[PDB]
Amino acid sequence: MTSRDGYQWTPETGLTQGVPSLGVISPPTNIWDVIVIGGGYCGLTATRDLTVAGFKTLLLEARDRIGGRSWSSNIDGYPYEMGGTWVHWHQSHVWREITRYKMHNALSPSFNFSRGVNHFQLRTNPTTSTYMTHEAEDELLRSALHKFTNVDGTNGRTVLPFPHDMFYVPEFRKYDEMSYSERIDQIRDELSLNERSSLEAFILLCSGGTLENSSFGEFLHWWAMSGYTYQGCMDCLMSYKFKDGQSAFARRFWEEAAGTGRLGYVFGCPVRSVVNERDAARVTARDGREFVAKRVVCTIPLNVLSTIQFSPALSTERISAMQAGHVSMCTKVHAEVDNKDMRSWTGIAYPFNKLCYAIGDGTTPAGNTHLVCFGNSANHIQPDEDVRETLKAVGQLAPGTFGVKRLVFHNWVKDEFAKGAWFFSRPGMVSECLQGLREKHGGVVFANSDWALGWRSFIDGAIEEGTRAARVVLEELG
Amino acid sequence: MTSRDGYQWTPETGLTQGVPSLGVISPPTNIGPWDVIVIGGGYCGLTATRDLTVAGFKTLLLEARDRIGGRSWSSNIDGYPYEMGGTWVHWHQSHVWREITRYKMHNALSPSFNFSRGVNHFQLRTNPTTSTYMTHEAEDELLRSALHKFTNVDGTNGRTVLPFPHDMFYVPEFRKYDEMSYSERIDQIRDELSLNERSSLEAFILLCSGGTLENSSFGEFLHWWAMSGYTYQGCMDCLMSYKFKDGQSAFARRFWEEAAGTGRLGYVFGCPVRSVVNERDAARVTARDGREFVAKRVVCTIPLNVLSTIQFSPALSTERISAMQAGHVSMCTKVHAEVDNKDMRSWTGIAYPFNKLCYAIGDGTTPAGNTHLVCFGNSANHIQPDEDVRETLKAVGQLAPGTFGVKRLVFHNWVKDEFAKGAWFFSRPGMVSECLQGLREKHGGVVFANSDWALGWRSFIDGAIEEGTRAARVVLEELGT
Ligand SMILES: Cc1cc2nc3c(=O)[nH]c(=O)nc-3n(C[C@@H](O)[C@H](O)[C@H](O)COP(=O)(O)OP(=O)(O)OC[C@@H]3O[C@@H](n4cnc5c(N)ncnc54)[C@H](O)[C@H]3O)c2cc1C
Ligand SMILES: Cc1cc2nc3c(=O)[nH]c(=O)nc-3n(C[C@@H](O)[C@H](O)[C@H](O)COP(=O)(O)OP(=O)(O)OC[C@@H]3O[C@@H](n4cnc5c(N)ncnc54)[C@H](O)[C@H]3O)c2cc1C
Ligand code: PRO
Ligand code: PRO
Repeated sequence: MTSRDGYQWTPETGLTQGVPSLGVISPPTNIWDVIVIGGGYCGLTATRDLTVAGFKTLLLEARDRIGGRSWSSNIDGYPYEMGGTWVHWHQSHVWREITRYKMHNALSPSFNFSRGVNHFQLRTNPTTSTYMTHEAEDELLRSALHKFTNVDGTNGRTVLPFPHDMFYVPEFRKYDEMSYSERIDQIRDELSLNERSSLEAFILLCSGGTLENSSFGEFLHWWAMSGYTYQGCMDCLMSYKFKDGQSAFARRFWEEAAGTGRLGYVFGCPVRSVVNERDAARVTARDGREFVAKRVVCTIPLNVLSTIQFSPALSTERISAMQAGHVSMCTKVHAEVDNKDMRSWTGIAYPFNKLCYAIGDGTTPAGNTHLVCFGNSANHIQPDEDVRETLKAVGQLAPGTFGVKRLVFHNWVKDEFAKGAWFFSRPGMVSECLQGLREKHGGVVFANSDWALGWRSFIDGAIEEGTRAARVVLEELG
Repeated sequence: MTSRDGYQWTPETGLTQGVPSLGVISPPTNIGPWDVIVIGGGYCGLTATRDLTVAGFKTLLLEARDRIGGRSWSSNIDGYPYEMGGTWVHWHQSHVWREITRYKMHNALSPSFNFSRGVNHFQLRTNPTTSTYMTHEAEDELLRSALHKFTNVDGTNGRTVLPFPHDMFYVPEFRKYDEMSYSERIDQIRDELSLNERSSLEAFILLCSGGTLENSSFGEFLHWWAMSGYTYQGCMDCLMSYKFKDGQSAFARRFWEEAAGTGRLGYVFGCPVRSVVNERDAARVTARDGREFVAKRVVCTIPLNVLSTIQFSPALSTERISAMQAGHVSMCTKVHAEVDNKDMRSWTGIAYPFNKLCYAIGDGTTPAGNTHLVCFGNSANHIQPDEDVRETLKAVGQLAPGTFGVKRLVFHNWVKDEFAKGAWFFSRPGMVSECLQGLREKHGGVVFANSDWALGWRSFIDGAIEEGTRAARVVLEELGT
């Protein structure tokens, strides 16, 4: 089943739009106690919980598929992860689901240093490269991240001992209010070019933004969640993916909800408005269709919420967050390349390149190396706009070492139903707005990974929030 | 209300049996037909029961004790929760943290360690006559050093041989470590360890196993180590850092209240089971006093070390029988002491191998303003805390001789407890590789679920919840609707 989402390029086809996905639901409709808006992990979790608990639930989704900001496309026997990819057993909510759905043994490691070039390629200007062992890479990143995170003498353990409760130590607020650039400026004289370049590339990989617009405290939050170490981060952020792709995982939620007999759904159904009435809420599609339920779980992403009409009017904090928007404009490009030895390659090309961080991520059945490449707002490319330029950015990660057989990507920035990649905050945004983003709104429960407490911005945060939403609805409806 | 479980001692009152707990359920019964019977109201049974009742199943919970919680429960004594068994939790523990967050208790934790005032040192005792004192930074360094040597069997402290701890056979080299004892591993590195390194190492690993150096699986420790992030700090974070402000019984109550609130929960406490028999369309569960209960499926959460007391029909597999015969090795003695030294809030100690309590920390301050110490003993130098109060007081005092007097002791003897026969699961060499599949296996209409044979945080509160979640899933799949 082909989605409208996604792009693929090959020499023989050029650039084409729309790729297959297990996430595509057919037929698109099968038609209420609850309406759930959005079929990403947050909506899937809420819907699964609610239907299992006995509630008649209508899921309305703008796209032709489930998964939202995370979905996979199987092409020539290999799953390409268009958005959210990596998971770990230190991520409570996603791991709980993985184990309950018995997919704990269905993971693959992204890193494999068993053969090939077995090096990290650091490029700090367009004309040269520095190569080092993965051990040296580890040491370099450890050194730079130590200096970056050591605001309190314990790399964040003192100012942020309980990352689920950011104000537990009052002084954390000042780090939430700090930009990446402001922190770098404090340690600048203590960083070599190699340290600073790898550091900036890594922290911008995480934020998808710029040094000026990314919150230092939010990175400290990721760091803390991961165990306050570089290896903790690598383990949680980039180590383990589904063998069969994320869309296989999303299906499990879908199949369970569907099996209850209490699931109604409409795909290709973008909501334009949500109005609170007496004892119920009314949801209206762009095309005028109306749906009514006792409660609504709205999972529309933060960067998309300004397109919706709510009455009653949303709070001041909700509006300010929505209008400012989060900063992650990550470009994620998959390249299937003809260099077999690059399975064990990693690269940082910064700041001159429109893709700044990349890894060997797998081998396709055709025996080609799969590279996953990441770009941010500091030097941004829209991968769809000019494939020649996209290929150039890919190539410049390791000039003269490979030819590209395939590109696969989804443009999250230009996606009207995402308007950005995963949540990453501006300085001060989380401390100022998190409470407002999580607050009650009559018959509407606002739930999205964007404003979770723990693994905020992760698949895990989506599930945390969907679980909360279902709990709220169940308690309110008795 | 007062449980039959637990002990307390004060100079004024002497030793008394039975302590209060929010885990005590009154009235002890509210009673079919029954869709499911869940045997045991520990975290495994509570999770299964909550999931099942919420999913619409008429569920009967049968519990031997007068309380919920099983191997984890708290007693509030003069406003302080004493953790009788399972205590510590962390957000790197998937199943317990999921429950904590969903019940909105993520902000209801307290840190055990507080080094902001007081003696602020680690006291290492390797013989009865002297002590070595060091900073907690030096303590960290000592343990990091010793645990590095202990765990580095593969050059990466376990990451190569056990990359996926939920799948122990992923790498073939792991089985030989599961089959290795603590003593066999130490023998491979003995010449590389100072007395201080080996003493603190052996204390720490025996803290974890509750067993002996000879009967404790090295691979099982490597499993804990891996689950925790393959570092000493990961271990400390996951094993001993954060507890519930209001005690574990407050957490257990949340599961109870949700299950009860469905209107689909039947229950009987003080109802020990003697047999479970698979019949044609149902299973029959019979109590010690002869009462019979019938349901379509049974979730049996009776612990491994207690299973041999139960009569099953049909007979169990060789693997399940052999595990329940051999038994797990954790005979941990856990003793709380409310003490008169205020400065010991920031104290930690290891006294090894000469003391019957080996590992201890300052864990809190009671409302009365007294330091709370928690003390742990293993099977290499074991004490039954209820046998002789004076011997128990002696063991406590020898952790820091001449520094404090004891105002109160609080403990439960897990070893002699007929419904536990041991503390948390910890395996003999080769036991998990040989028996884990057997222990997890279907048995007609009976689902065997317990932390003792979980895949991830096996032996933890987390593992109990993992297993309870699996059990409800199996039942819902097999029964439908
Ligand atoms: C490129 C990229 C890489 C990532 N990498 C990782 C990773 O490695 N690991 C990880 O854990 N996470 C990763 N993330 C994070 C990510 O996957 C998300 O945070 C998570 O999936 C969000 O789930 P959600 O349900 O909360 O939101 P979404 O998934 O965005 O779901 C909500 C969505 O609501 C719908 N919607 C929007 N507007 C309307 C409307 N008007 N009407 C109806 N429906 C509407 C969307 O179409 C529907 O699917 C990544 C994300 C991206 C984009
Ligand atoms: C001293 C100690 C310290 C611990 N420390 C920690 C810790 O810090 N953190 C952590 O996560 N875990 C810790 N643990 C682990 C521990 O809490 C358990 O692994 C977990 O609680 C077990 O849950 P369970 O449900 O699987 O088993 P249990 O809790 O044992 O529950 C099963 C039980 O079934 C019942 N039963 C037994 N026989 C019968 C019968 N014949 N008929 C009816 N019912 C019967 C028991 O009474 C009932 O409660 C500790 C355990 C102990 C003892
Ligand atoms: O997949 C992505 O794009 C983000 C960035 C690195 C980890 N996850
Ligand atoms: O409470 C206990 O006894 C176990 C041993 C140390 C960590 N938790």
